[PDB]
Amino acid sequence: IDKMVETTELMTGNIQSLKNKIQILASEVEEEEERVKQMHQINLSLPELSQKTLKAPTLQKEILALIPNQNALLKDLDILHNSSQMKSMSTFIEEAYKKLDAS
Amino acid sequence: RALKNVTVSFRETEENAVWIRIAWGTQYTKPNQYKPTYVVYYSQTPYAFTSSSMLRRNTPLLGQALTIASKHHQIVKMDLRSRYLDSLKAIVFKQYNQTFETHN
Amino acid sequence: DEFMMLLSKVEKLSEEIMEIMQNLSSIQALEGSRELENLIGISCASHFLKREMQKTKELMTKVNKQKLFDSYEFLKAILN
Amino acid sequence: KKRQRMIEVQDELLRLEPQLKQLQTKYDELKERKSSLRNAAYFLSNLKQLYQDYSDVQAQEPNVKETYDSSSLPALLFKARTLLGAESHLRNINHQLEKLLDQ
Amino acid sequence: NEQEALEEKLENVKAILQAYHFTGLSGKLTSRGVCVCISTAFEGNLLDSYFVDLVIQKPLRIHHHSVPVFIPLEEIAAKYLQTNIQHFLFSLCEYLNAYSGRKYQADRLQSDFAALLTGPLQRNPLCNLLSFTYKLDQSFPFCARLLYKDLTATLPTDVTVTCQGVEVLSTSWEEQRASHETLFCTKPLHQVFASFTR
Amino acid sequence: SKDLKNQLGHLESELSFLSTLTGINIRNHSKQTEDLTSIRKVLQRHRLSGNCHMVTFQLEFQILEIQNKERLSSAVTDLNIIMEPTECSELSEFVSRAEERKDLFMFFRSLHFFVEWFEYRKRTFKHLKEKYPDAVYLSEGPSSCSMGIRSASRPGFELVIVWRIQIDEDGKVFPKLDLLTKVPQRALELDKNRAIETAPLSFRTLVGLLGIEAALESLIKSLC
Repeated sequence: IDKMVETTELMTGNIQSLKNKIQILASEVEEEEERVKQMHQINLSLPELSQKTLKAPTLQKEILALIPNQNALLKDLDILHNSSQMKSMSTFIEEAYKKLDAS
Repeated sequence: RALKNVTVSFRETEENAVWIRIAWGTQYTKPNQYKPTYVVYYSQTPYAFTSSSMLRRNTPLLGQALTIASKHHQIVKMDLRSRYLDSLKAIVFKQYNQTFETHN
Repeated sequence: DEFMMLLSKVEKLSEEIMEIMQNLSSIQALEGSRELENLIGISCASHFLKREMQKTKELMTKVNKQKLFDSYEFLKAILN
Repeated sequence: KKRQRMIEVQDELLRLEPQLKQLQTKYDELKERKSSLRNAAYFLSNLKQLYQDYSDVQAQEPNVKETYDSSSLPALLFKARTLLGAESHLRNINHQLEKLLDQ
Repeated sequence: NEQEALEEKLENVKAILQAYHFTGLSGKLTSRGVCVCISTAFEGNLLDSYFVDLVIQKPLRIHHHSVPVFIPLEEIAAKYLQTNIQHFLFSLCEYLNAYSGRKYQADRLQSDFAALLTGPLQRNPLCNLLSFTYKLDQSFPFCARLLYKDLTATLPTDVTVTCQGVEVLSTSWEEQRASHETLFCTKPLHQVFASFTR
Repeated sequence: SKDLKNQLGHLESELSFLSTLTGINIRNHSKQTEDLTSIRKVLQRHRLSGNCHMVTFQLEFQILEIQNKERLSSAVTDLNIIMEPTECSELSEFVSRAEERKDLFMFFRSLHFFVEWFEYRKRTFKHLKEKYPDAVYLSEGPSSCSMGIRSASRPGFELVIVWRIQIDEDGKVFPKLDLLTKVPQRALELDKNRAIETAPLSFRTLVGLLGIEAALESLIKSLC
C-alpha cells in the first residue's frame, strides 16, 4: 500500500505540472498562428497525406544522387531548349491536347 | 498479492476461449475447494462470462484482475443472467439471426 | 488552313530532329539503366518517330475531311 | 481493513494512468505544430522577398540570355520529358483517334 | 416471339449478376435496404465470405452481420459509415482479406510441416502474433517471434529469431539466423519453410 | 407479360444501382466448362469484360474446383488480364505483378484506389487552373503528372511541382508530392539568405501542415 500511494502521489503531481504546462503552450501558440494568418488565408476536402509520403526521401536528393558528371551533359540540353523546333513541336502537342480536353 | 492463499487453474479451450477455475482463500484460511468460481474469457473481445456462486465477496478484486490482465481500463456488469451459456453467447455476440438474402 | 502548313514544315524539319538527337552522345547515355527511366515514367527511346509521325498525317486529314471535330443524399440519388 | 485500501488505491492508479497518457501526447503534437508553423512562415516570407527582389533586375535587363546551374537541372530535364515523351503522346493521341473512327 | 426475347434478357441479367459476384463484393436489394457480401481469398485460394445488412433510412444503421467480433467493425462504422459508404466497404474488405490470409498461412504451416516444429505454435484469434521453435535437419535450434503491427497487411513488421540451447560456435549459424530474419519479413510464412527444406 | 416487363425493369434498376454503388460496370460474361474427373475434379474457364470510370479492362481466367467428400477447394490456376495501351506504365507493371500472384480481388481493390487518386489529382489540377488562369501553365494536361507555375511577364523564374501515384509491392496505393526549382543563377547571387535550397523539406512541412490546396494557394499568392 505504501509503495502504491507513493507512486500515485508522484503521478498526480506530474499530471498537474503537465496540465499547466500544456495550458501555457496552448495559450502561446495562438498569437503566433494568428500572426502567420495575417498574409495567408484561413482556408474539395482532400484527406491529408500519410506521414509515409511526408517522410519519404525527397525527389531532388535522389535526382542529384543517381547522376554523375552533370555539367557537360546539362550544357547541351540548354542548347536543345534553345532550339526553336523543340518549342514549336511542344506547342503543337499542347494545342493538340487542348483539341481533346475541350470536347 | 491481494489475497495470500488462492488456487487458479487454466484450460485453454478450442475456438478462442479460456476456462478458469478459482478457489478462494485469504491470509488466515486455506482455499475452499467446495465453492469455486468459473469464468470464460474470450480473448481479443470485451466480454467475459462468470458464474455467480460466491463471487459476491470478491467481486471488485476479480474485476481488477480481469481488467489488468487484458489491458482494459474500465469494466461494468451487464444486467443479463441466464442458465444457457450458449444462448447468452449468441445474444451477446448478436449472431442469432444468420439469414442473408443473396442471389447466388 | 494554318493547321496543315505547320504540319508540312515539321515534316521537312523532323529529319533534323533525329540528327541532333543522335549527334549528342549524352542522349544515348540516358539509356542502359532502367532506374532513371522509371522516373521519366516509361523509358527514353526515339527510334520509330518518323514512322509514327507520318501515320498521324493521313488520319488527321481524315478527321479534317470527314469532320470528326453525403452518403444518404448520394445513396438516394441513384435509387430513384 | 487494509485489503480494501489496497483495492481502492489500485483503482485510483488505474484511472489516473490514461489522463497522463493523453496529456503527454497532446503536448507532443502541439509543440511540433508551433515549430513547423514558424518554420513555414519564415520560408514563405523569404521566398516572397526573393522573388520581389528578382522582379526588378529582369525588367532592367530584359535582353540577357539567362543561364541555369545544376540546381535547375532537374527542372530542365523534367521539361525535356515532353520532348522525349512526344512519341508516347503521339500514340496516345492516335489511339484516341481511331476510337472516333470505329464509332 | 416476345417471350423468347424476354427470357433471353432474364438469363442475360442473371448471368451478369452472378458474374459480377467475382469482383469481390456484391449486393442485393431488399425491403429494408441492401445486403452486401464480402469475398476473401489469398494467393488465388478462395476462402470464406462475410455478410452485412444495411438500413437505408437516415441515419444509416446495421441490422445484422456475420463479421467476427474481434475485427473492429465499430470503429470503421463510426468513422466512415455516415459519409462515403463505398470507402467504408473497401476498408472492411481490406481488413477481412488481411485476416483471412494470415490465418491461412498459419493453418497451412501447421497442417503441412508438422515434422520440423518441436511444439505447437502460439497464436491468437486475430492472428497478429506468431511464435514457434523450429528445428531443421545439421540440427539448428531456432525460436522465432513474428509481429504484425499492421492489420491491413499479411507480412510481419518486426521479426526476431534467436538461437537457444547452445552458444554460437560458427559464423554459419549467425548467417543462417540473419537470412531467416530477412526471409520471414520479406516472404510468406509457409513458402519460406518449403524453400529451405529443399 | 406486363408483369414480366416489370421484373425486367426492376432487375435493370437493381443492376444500375449496384454498379454505381461499387463503381465497377461489368459487361457481358461467358463461361465454358470441361469436366475432367479421376473425389471429383471439375474445371471452369471464364471470360468477362468491363470498365471502372476512365479505365477499361477485359480479363480471362480459369479455376480448378477440386470437389471432395469434405471440402470444396477452388484455386485460380491461370489468370490473364489485358489492358488498353495507355502510357500509364506503372499500372502495367502492377498488372504484371498481380498476374504473377494470380489474385483477382486485390487487382480490383488496387485499381479502384488508383483511379480514385487519379480523379482527385485531375480535378484538383483543373480547379486550380480555372481559378488562376494567369499563374498556371498546365504544360502536359490536367490528366497528367506535373504542373508549372510561372509569371506571364517574365519566364526566367519558375518552379515545377510533380504529383505521382505509386503502387507498392504489397498492393496498397500511396501518392507523393515533391517539387523542383528552375531558377537562374542571378537570383542566387542576388539574395544572401538563400533558403531555396531547403525548399523540398520546408514545402513538405507546409503541405503537411494544413493541406495540399491551401499550400499551393499560399505559394501562388506569394509568387504573384
